[PDB]
Amino acid sequence: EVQLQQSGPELEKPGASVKISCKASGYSFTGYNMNWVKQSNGKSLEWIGNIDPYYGGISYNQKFKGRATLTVDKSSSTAYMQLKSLTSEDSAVYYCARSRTDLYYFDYWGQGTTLTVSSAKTTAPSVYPLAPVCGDTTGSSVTLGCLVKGYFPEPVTLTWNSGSLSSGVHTFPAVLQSDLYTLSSSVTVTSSTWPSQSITCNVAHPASSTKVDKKIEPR
Amino acid sequence: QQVRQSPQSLTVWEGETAILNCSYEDSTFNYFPWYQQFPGEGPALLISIRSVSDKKEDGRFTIFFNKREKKLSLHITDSQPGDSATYFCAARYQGGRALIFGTGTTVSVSPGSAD
Amino acid sequence: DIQMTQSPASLSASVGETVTITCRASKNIYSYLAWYQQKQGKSPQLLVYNAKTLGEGVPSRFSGSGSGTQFSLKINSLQPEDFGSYYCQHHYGTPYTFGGGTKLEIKRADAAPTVSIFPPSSEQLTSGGASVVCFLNNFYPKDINVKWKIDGSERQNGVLNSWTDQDSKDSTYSMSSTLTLTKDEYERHNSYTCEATHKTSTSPIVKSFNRNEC
Amino acid sequence: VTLLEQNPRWRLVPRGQAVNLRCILKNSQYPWMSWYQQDLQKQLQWLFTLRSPGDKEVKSLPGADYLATRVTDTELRLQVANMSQGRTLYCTCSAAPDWGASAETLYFGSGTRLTVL
Repeated sequence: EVQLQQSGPELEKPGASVKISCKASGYSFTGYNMNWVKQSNGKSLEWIGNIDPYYGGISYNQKFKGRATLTVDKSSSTAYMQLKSLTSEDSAVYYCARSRTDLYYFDYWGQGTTLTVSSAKTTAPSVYPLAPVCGDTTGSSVTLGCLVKGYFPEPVTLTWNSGSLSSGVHTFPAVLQSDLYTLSSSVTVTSSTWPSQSITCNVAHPASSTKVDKKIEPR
Repeated sequence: QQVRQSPQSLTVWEGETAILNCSYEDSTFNYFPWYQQFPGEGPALLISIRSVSDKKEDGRFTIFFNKREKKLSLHITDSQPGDSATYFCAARYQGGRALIFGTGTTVSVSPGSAD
Repeated sequence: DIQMTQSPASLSASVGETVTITCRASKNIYSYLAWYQQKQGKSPQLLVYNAKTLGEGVPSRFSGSGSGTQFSLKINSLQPEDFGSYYCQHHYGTPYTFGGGTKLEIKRADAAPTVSIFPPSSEQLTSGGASVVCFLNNFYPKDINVKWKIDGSERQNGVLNSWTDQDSKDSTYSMSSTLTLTKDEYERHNSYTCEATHKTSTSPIVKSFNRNEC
Repeated sequence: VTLLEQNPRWRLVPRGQAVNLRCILKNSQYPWMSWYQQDLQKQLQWLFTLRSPGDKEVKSLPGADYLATRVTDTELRLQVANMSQGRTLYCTCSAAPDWGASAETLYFGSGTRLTVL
């Protein structure tokens, strides 16, 4: 299949200049264009410009012209986007997206890449096991939880059983509290799968290289 | 190369037939026009074929088309010295505003060359 | 620069039902109009291009129509997985601009929330703070009120609330409530109660605990 | 002269200077006008299609930087700049795109050779 695998999340300081990538696979790189769209605040999409791997001609959204910079790497089949002098408004999700040459309708999209443009010091989070009150009663199912308090910036990844526990879950969007973040999750299995089977919420944090596995323990 | 053509230079005695080949990778390009270009002048359409058709004729000029196989060819049934020029293969995405052009073949007619 | 404008800005409808959403270019674009679906947390996916042409693989619930300056999108057989934000983008001349989207919710049968309270982890207590968490998952409608009664008195300060987006596997809603105070105030009270007010009951859903009792 | 009026012909750009083109549409029934480039190894390249008046577009390729504008209904200019790779540039014109069958003819003006040589 056609797949766009883009660079990870970025934290940089105002005036700094990040460079995001986008590995294309499963189709002939050159024969298509690489378009980049930005989605600020989970809101409005915005096209930054594009490139033709082949002829190497680039078009720029009239406003990102001054600071976006598109390039292609045919050998790797990799598209890039450096946004010089980042201001605090650059902070958005960047998506590389493919499109033909005169039909600027977007075909396949990258997964996104969070780009926070800030001052604030990276803050790793504090993860805490959440265990059912106190009983080990019936109810035929039990809900366990995981709270990830205080971090910076926003891109955080919580899994449960390293994604082996795909369903029954509910991770919840984070909320900004005094320049830091508080995100949490919920997992509901059967009164027979817990406490016996071990469940482990696991949080990652790019910005501070953080790997936290917190095992949920009864009381 | 979204649209590709071969050969890139064919030299042929006058009277002879010429076969110019071409193929595209993007399945739903729908119009396939070929073009002729005489030294010092703007490219001039020669013959064309919608995608829903296997053959196309104009006296000496003829396209044979392979939708399924994404293949197309140009046969210049009788060659005369007047046919020497560059023939670009071409294709258009349905709803499109442009022509995506092959690299063109340089056909030469009646050689011992230098025409 | 073209101005794409969408309508309504949101809308809900049962599964099986049909719905039409519209888009407005501020200039005559021709049939150079695309339509995408986005599920929050995910990237935009293509449905239509050339105002009416169906994207490779896209289901036939999706019909595209319109030309010039006014276009529309119709989904027959509303499936549960069609929730999300819908967007229109012109593809006529640069810069390609997107419409502001349309939010589609899927009405479903009501469901009372599954309320469950969790106390401060010792790990957090150790540190010097205490957050009481409450999850009220899988409910329908999306409307829900949760009160926090710290020993019986309600408290408006210390609550952070968060809601997922419509689930796909069931079409229901979920949400978190978080009461954070110190372990000083924490250990200085016993009853911790979480109370959801939802349409499916005349009596709130209460879930509680004893700081002091386990 | 016929369907399109293309001026100039063999201009020659200095290096840090911006040559500028302009093409005039004689027939009113092909209001869809584009700009193409034909490079030294004669590859033909679509640049842009500016349909309506006051429709400007921009683009940037290795060997040339283009700025285009479709001034009025028959007026269409182009300013090439940054050229360190001589090229012949073509005005073109066609009827409105079909959106179906899509078999309208693309007519090329006589082009503007912009050398080096």
